[PDB]
Amino acid sequence: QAVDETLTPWTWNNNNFSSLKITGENPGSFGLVRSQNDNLNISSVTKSDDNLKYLNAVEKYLDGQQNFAIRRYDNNGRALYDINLAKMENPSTVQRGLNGEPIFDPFKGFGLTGNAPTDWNEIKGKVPVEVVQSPHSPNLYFVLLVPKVALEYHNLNNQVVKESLEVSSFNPTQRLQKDSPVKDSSKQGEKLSETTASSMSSGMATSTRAKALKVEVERGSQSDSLLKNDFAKKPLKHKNSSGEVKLEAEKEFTEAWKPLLTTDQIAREKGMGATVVSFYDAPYSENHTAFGLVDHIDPKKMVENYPPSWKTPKWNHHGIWDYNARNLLLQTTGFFNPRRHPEWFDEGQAKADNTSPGFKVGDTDHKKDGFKKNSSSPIALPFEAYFANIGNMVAIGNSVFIFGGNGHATKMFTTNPLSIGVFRIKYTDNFSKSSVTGWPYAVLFGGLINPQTNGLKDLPLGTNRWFEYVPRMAVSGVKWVGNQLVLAGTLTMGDTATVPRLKYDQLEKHLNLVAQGQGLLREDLQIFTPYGWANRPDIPVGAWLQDEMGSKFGPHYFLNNPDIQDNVNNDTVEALISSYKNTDKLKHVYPYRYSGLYAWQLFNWSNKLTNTPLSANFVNENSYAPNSLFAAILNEDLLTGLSDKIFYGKENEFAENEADRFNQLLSLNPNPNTNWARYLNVVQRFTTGPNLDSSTFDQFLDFLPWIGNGKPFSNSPSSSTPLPTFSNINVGVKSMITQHLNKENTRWVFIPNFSPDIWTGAGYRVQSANQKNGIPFEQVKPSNNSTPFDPNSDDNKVTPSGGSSKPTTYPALPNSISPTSDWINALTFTNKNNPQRNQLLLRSLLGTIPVLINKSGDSNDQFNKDSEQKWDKTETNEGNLPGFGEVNGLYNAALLHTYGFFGTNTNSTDPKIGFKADSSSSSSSTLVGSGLNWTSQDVGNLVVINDTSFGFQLGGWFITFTDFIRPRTGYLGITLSSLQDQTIIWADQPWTSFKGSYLDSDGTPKSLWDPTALKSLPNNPTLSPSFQLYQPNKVKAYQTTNTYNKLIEPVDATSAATNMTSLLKLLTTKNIKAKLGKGTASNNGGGVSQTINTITTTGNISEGLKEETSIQAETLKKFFDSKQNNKSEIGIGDSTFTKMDGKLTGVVSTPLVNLINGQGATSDSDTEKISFKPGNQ
Amino acid sequence: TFLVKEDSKNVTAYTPFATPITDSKSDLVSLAQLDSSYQIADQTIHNTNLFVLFKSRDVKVKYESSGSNNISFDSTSQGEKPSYVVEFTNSTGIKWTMVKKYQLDVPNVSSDMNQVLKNLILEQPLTKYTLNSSLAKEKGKTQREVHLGSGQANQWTSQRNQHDLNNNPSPNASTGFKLTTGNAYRKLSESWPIYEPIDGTKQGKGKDSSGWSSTEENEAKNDAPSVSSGTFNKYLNTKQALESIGILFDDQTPRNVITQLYYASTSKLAVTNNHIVVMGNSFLPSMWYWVVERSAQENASNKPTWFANTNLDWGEDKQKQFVENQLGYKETTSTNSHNFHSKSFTQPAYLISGIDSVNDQIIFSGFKAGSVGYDSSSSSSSSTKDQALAWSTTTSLDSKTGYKDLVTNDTGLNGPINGSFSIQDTFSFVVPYSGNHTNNGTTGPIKTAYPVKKDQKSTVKINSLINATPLNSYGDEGIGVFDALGLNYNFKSNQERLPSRTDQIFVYGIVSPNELRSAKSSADSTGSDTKVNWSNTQSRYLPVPYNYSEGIIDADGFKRPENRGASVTTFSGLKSIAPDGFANSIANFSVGLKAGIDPNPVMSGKKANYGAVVLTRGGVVRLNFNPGNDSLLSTTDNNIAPISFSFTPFTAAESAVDLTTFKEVTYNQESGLWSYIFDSSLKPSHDGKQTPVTDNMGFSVITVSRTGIELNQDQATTTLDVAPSALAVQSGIQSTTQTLTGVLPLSEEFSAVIAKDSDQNKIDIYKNNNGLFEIDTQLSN
Amino acid sequence: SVENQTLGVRLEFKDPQTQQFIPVLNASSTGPQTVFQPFNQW
Amino acid sequence: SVENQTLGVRLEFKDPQTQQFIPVLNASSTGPQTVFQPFNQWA
Repeated sequence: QAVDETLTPWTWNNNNFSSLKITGENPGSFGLVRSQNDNLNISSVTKSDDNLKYLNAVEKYLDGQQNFAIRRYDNNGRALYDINLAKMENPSTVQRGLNGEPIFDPFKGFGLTGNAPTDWNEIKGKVPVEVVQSPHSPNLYFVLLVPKVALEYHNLNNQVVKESLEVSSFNPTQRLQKDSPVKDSSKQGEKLSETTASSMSSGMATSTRAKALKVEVERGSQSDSLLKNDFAKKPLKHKNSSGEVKLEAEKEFTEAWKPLLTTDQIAREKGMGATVVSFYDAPYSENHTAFGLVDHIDPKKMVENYPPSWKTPKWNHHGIWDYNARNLLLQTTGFFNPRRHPEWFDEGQAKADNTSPGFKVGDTDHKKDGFKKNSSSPIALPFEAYFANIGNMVAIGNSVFIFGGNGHATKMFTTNPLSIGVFRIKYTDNFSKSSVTGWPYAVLFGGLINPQTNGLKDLPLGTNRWFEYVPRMAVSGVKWVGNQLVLAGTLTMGDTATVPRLKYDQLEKHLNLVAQGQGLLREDLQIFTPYGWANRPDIPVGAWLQDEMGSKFGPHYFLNNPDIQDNVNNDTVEALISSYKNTDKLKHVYPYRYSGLYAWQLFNWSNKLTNTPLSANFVNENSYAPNSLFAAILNEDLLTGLSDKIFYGKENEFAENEADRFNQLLSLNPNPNTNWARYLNVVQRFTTGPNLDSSTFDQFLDFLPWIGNGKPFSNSPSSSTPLPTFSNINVGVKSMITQHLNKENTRWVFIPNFSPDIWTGAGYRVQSANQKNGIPFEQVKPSNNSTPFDPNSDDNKVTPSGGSSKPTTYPALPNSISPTSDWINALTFTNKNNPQRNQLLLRSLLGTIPVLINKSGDSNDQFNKDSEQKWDKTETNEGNLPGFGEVNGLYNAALLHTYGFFGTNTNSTDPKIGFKADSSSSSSSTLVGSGLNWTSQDVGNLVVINDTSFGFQLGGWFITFTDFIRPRTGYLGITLSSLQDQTIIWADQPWTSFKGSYLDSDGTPKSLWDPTALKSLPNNPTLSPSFQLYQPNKVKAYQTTNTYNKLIEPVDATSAATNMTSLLKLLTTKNIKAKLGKGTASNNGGGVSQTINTITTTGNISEGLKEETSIQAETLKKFFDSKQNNKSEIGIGDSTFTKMDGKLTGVVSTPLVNLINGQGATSDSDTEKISFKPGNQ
Repeated sequence: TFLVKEDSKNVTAYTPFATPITDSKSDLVSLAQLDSSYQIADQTIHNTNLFVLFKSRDVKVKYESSGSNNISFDSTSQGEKPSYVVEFTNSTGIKWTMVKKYQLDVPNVSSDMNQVLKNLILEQPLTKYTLNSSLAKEKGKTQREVHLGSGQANQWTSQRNQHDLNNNPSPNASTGFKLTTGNAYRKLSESWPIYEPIDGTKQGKGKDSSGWSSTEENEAKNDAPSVSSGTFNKYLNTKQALESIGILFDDQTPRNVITQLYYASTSKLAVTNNHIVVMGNSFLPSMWYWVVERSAQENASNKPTWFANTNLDWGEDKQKQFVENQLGYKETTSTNSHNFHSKSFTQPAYLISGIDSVNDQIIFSGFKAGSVGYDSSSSSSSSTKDQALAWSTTTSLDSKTGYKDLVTNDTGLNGPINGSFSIQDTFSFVVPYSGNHTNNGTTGPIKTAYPVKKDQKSTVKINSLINATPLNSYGDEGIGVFDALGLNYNFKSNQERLPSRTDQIFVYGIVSPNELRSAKSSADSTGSDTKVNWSNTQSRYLPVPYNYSEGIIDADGFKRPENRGASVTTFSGLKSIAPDGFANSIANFSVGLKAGIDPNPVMSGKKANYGAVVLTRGGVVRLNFNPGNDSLLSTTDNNIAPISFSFTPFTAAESAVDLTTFKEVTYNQESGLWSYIFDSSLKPSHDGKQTPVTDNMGFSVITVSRTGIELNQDQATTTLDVAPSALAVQSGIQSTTQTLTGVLPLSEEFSAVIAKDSDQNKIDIYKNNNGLFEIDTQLSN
Repeated sequence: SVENQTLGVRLEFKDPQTQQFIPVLNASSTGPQTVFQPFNQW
Repeated sequence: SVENQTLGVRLEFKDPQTQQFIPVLNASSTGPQTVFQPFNQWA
């Protein structure tokens, strides 16, 4: 029980807990304490023996090798006693009264039963990682215990703890299935039949264009077959390229990744899970410590509470048509396929295919597919996923909740373990009785609506009755910010990168988008490869062969192009949409030419937030890693009120067949004997970053710098002068939007100024220099011989009654289709979107946005700034805008220049790495990283600054939330302070140095860094935390004039990597670092980083916001440009550093003092002259 | 001890241990010295005494267009059964004894009021079974058809100046809806039919009472017979539904409009330290209300105050003009061109959410029942003959953002302007321009005008009408639907929903004892119609959820091509998928206004906080008040919407609840929680297709809680910039089998449910976890 | 305890830096807690 | 208990034979002891 000097403080990597500020009657601190002994080798423990007999063998070894405790400190930070469970000889529980209230005297201490707590032998050797205190019950605390194994996870043998990806020539495409599907000659009756005639029923307009396709579905009578089932029709089959090219987890996963322990294993092996022990503590008493209840955090309590749709995640509510479309397109099926997220599956990558989806698929008779059958692939909660959900306790009333940590305990370079839900231990009868449960965040966040945020809108955070959106977090913490309970950190959104669908015949030329949909490329960012997209991602396989040749430009199914999109004219709508009337047993595929770019695609088929809860008709997939910042105010009394078990109804299940699925409703009345709807509105409000939307946000992204450089994305301070990466203001040319599309009712509608001028941005299209307001139909898409598209052709015309036969296309079109296009007037031509902006914020802070590369720094393959990069000739190939391959939402050249890939921004001697839009021969490019290894899971301690503000360490930045609790008009609501240590910024494992962040007595949050604690990588390509398997890009030679008038055309890139040796070498982070002059430590010290000095008026951007004279985006760009040299005024700056001697391990924080490593404890000068009168006198 | 209403006249008290007090079942109708035709309408507790509202099923009221005393009870056939408010007290067990008895006499009528009433016409009440297509009426004449005539196209540009529609870009803008078809419109002396058309654009006789009684009623009776053998292809029989919303009958035939107006107008009760206030129900409009001074003599006649005399604050001066300019035409020139706007009256009827009292203040809320003029010419003749003159008043796309600028926008102030406009790659039904604004630049100011030709100014008769829904224009067109579902959004960088200021208007406010005394003086004024002024009121555009209709999935500026299609643009086209016990998905409903004092402490020296909640189609609304002034909560910035109103969407669980079965709203002072009790036994016995109902058993209870940062909590919260909200959540108390008697809120931690499954009573004790219930089977005694 | 005539107290001081009450840790050798027993110390 | 608002009592009577104050045994059918509490008899 006595303080053991050999045990010093420490911080657990998953929750960043080091010590608890104890308040009330007996204040002080409860901090973690451990033996810092070396001479430990896990190698001795030999691997036949399965994962579990081996782990207990490691446990028994570690038990006699490591010592852990939670020592209590007084208010002055002086230690008092130890509490070491392993050294506890004959422990005791509290003597409870007649009402369960423990017997206690302030002086004598607590009454002891003499009997040891429950399951003591299994918890005896567990490591305490967190301590929380009761809000209303005095002397009541709770410890979070984990097994010693959980701490030594990465030090276990490589045969047992594996990577989810591959280790003579290197080719990134070898593990990818790229061979596009083909026409099935046998299944030619499985083609969707054109209708005979439209319906008139008070309509009038007519067209010569091909009639709509009909999709009929009839039930009839047969237990296992439907009368009609046209969504099951599939006139295509996989390619036979020396075998059937499909997803086979057996062929493709030889040494398949599987978790350390299965869900069942952890729940039955009580020493291998996490435990919560309630205990009693009164330091200035004889019996100071006593134990209470020991509760095991059972994973099955969470799994039993998962929505029913999670038992079958290789399927979704669209049923068989979407399974078929995605399957053939060599994509993952469902909403959470194990090939993308193996961390939540007990049999890991063994199940990483589209086979056995829980519903009959690929039957010899198509009208048999869609019917419910047997599955064995449900979302579960194994070892890695489980311990990531361990950390961040909160005591609210008679309950203790665990919201989980960042997942750094079990996180590998190619794996993303995160917290799926919240655990609750509800205590009863004066804490003598306890009940354990778990609730998934998917349910808890079901009530999200756009009105709850002051920042970006229509973010992919929506869901439905089947809980398809599976939010998972990298939790910072859960703390009371004044009155408001706040849960912060980063969050996994719905998928946006694979929302567009490729035309069956384009797979080979769009390798990155295929990779992404196949779980090979774990990237969450939208890549700009749009030529091969299908006009609509919801077109069934039956409609794909309608225009095989492509001469009639397939009205129902064609290559997406917003130029050949139709009018919204009443007659265009009458003739081509309203004419065809859907029934009870029939739906139509309209001859109407729909098409739009990234904004448009996402507007119709992403899980965007609405004004109503559970209103997402489409939830594509779920992101790999957390790709959004997140802070949300919770409903504390709903968390404490809600029942343990949650009951779902038949409404939360997928339809048993396609007849029942056919006339489904997005919302259904819950069963009276269910309670799942009660859990939806726990989030009251939420923030994903600064309080900005659309184009206004882009301006802020330019204003922030890149940690690796300190140089902004704007490149603004000194026509052949560099241009910004995320903004269009003063980039390109000024186009008059009154001259686009219908050219009517536009002047005061979008801009509140007379002049309807809008900056085109980089990579624009103009008729000529003189003609910059609208481009006439002279970027008219032609198709392969007898090529040109014909407006004024019989089909492309609508004749109303009276015979004025007019064409349906637009006379002029917007002046840009680049990855930067931002049209307020045309959503169909906008590429820049809110989901990308959210990801682009987090990524730029981590400094991990990839750049598109043509030329490495090597000899006979260099990129020269002069004569090769023309900033004035942005309209042409001279500007070097790829238009294919790069990150959507930015200007690839502007990013390379910022990254100092070319230029003097990173290396004095130009590294000559870059991209050249070739007018000579076919281009061959690859996306590469920055050289930085920051991860979106690099989320530290939640630090409450004041009653209205909070913040945490995110990568190399300390982010502060100024305007969330109580928002102020005109402020951005965020502060950013960057770390100064170049060795940490450029480290291979940069977050291994982070040792916790705390709020200081002076009122500023500070963070501990120990660069000596930096872990080195264990290792043709070498795996690092930011390593991504980017696929090659091959495009035709770029035009010299009128370059970007059309969507950039790719070519087959399946045999292209063989000539990219130099480029492919830059996929490994260490090889980028070397070229940038960051090769090796060329240094540091271990101390404490303090935030930027902030005043109440810091962040006041009100002057830059609003106005009609210049649009809000234009006024903020001029404002940020007038504040480039005083960024501290906006709240963007560098953190100050104080050097600290020795090795930083943790901090001991009391309500009076914060002592690093618990050093510097004093008597306190104020109360030295105050004492008691001795009892004798 | 808690009181329970056993039936329509008996009341039984229970101890806090959920046990009934023996010899406590009291017959208050008998006690109040009232006959068998009376039943208890509403009950409330003030100054420890029970105040009860009673209304007779046997009431008969007549309207005589001629004479001084026009609105009167029918003495002759024992129909002189006015409504009463009685004060009862415990003289001890429980032994009730009558203290005071107040009678609610019919309203007094002036010479000016009676000129509107003479030709006032009223829409047949909306039912549980009323469809979007029943409500739909055939579109009226377009602007250029009224002022210019037929075949006067591309002559608009040159002729619009003379008709004072200078620079008006909408010749094709609708002027209203035709009254020759659709839902019945009846005089106060006339009676409403039990039939409702399935398609109002085709079936129905509108205001033509004569054409219905002579030929159409007989077709209706043949198609839709009562109990079925019927075809039901043209009409719906809603006798059972009408009866369930309080419609009084002479066997099969309903009593005249005036009788229905009276019976429904005496539905809700509020009590203060000096006054007793009586208002109507949520089902049909209320043209008046009662203010009874508690000091009134034993046999004195307590008269109601007209809503047409109660001037409310609509938020802004422009907001009030919008409602008034559409009430009618204001230039008699004729002689009998009497409507509300001309006779200088205000909004004449409201669909009342409810009424309550906190700290001697009265709180009311409700939707404004649509009211417009209409032509009655009867012949060449006027172009607007047999048609209502209503239009869309939705803010223009080019308008300045910020609440104040959106609602004060001059778009559709004097006449119609909205339609269908093609914008870039999408469209809108709202006019893109206002003021000097055009697509070319500036062309001179845009003018609007009342749809009456100036040549036919004298030979035109514009009288008054009142609708049964918060919808002013029912004309079967695009804009009608976007105004009803809230689908009009601007296109500027910062999106905003463009509000209407005549259609789906939610009115709410707090009334002082002096504001109530003013109201009393206006009721007792003889000769001139005396005007009242309620200062602490506000209005807000509250539409139905768009997702209650099939075909609409989001609310943004950009509109998909399929959304310009007739099937999802007109009323008759639109299909409902609303689960809240209503066949329509176009008209909004509100009910259960209840206010309460916040149990959570406030900063020292500051008065305790109190707010109100009310249920609307799609969510819960919270009304925020400043206790230090007993006014509606407000903030400095005009760009932000009045902080006195907050709305929070429902989930599928709360949306599932049939809003027409609302029984009682309660509030727990110690919890700060509202219990909304829905009794399924309040369902009509038959559909509109006379098919027997099979879900009129059981109950449901919704809990409503405060959310957000509340006023005067600390130094920072002395002022607010965000409206504190509410949260509706299905409590967990529900049944499909048992028939509910009442719910006892036994404690903060416990609740008791009294019900019968098979005659015998059963006391169910539920465990309460801060608004969330789970049944305790152990607590069975 | 009224019968035993014993008083158990804890000394607290108002801190200037953090404007709240903190216990005087050095009040007795053991801590801020002390008893006032009338020779019922056995 | 002031917080719980519970009162535990024992009924007593003065016996004529013996001047002593004897407890009323039939007072609650379980004995002379009884409790007075609101709804928290839910124990």
